[PDB]
Amino acid sequence: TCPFYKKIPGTGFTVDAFQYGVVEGCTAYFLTHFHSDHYAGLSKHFTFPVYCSEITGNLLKNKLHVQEQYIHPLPLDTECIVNGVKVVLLDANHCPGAVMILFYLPNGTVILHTGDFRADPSMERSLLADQKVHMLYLDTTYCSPEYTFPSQQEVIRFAINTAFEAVTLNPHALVVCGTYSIGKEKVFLAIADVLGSKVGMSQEKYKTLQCLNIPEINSLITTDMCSSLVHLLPMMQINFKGLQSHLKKCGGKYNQILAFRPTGWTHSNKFTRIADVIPQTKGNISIYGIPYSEHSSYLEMKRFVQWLKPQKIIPTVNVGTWKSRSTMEKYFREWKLEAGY
Ligand SMILES: c1cnc(Oc2ccc(-c3cc[nH]n3)cc2)nc1
Ligand code: NI
Repeated sequence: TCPFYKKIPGTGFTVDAFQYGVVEGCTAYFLTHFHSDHYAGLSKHFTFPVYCSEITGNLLKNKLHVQEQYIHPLPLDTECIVNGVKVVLLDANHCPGAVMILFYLPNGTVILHTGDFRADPSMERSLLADQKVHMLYLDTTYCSPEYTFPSQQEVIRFAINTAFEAVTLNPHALVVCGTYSIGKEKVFLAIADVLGSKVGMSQEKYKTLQCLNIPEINSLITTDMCSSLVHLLPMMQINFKGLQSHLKKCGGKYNQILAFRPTGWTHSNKFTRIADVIPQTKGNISIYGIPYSEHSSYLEMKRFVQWLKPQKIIPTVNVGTWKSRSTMEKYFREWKLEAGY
């Protein structure tokens, strides 16, 4: 049963709704981005029109084997008519290929669906500036004031400086970075760039990255692990046992591992500054948890919503408990009373 918050009223459209079988009345299925909770259910046997970005379409074709005849990529920042309704895709500042969707309903209502996003002041000078938005379907992942974290730029500065120091002190150190999905590519790319190395990875992860339209990508990644001193591993392997095991496989080329786990928020954020972050260490292995987020902080979310001034907000995350729903509704009312809309 497809829930109300995945349906767009007055249209034949759903958003991120592939796990409910054939949805009654749905003539077009939109996919905001290629993360598994959102694409859940898509396969080579899907036979309805899918609307998405070019990058999401590349991943659908090559990783999930969806047939080409059902993939409808749309350019960004461009008015398009889909099944009689004007739509626009906007960059969501999430992972590669992630979009927000503006729907211009036949009755004059305007709806923004953020998908997953990290709100930024630059969005205040997109096509959103042009008209009133009545309803907002909002990524509320971190909708509580305790959820603080630094800018992406500050976190990358820390990672580059940490890696460069360690490898200049010990040229036989290996750097490892954890991954379990697309997104957060800047972490491993920025480290490899400062060290003058390509990033080594599995054939499966290499395939995924080859779909993302990153400029000059062939100069930056490889499947030849032996040529590279920055390796990507599954997030599950970023622990002392898993890293010990990996070091054994490198044939005495290295004698130290420096590893990074890019999480989102962790309550380490409440006390500590990014500058003061320290690793967990056992022998010749050190692991840094770094707060690299691709979702809005509380303050970023609040600024975006107070600028947009929507008439109604529909959360799309943390919808399952009465406590979560009541907490979010209280913040939305605070924001409205403070700003006067
Ligand atoms: C050397 C090379 N590349 C980087 O970083 C990135 C470059 C491009 C993307 C990207 C994602 C979607 N479109 N472009 C992301 C990260 N850093 C150093
Ligand atoms: Ni996501």
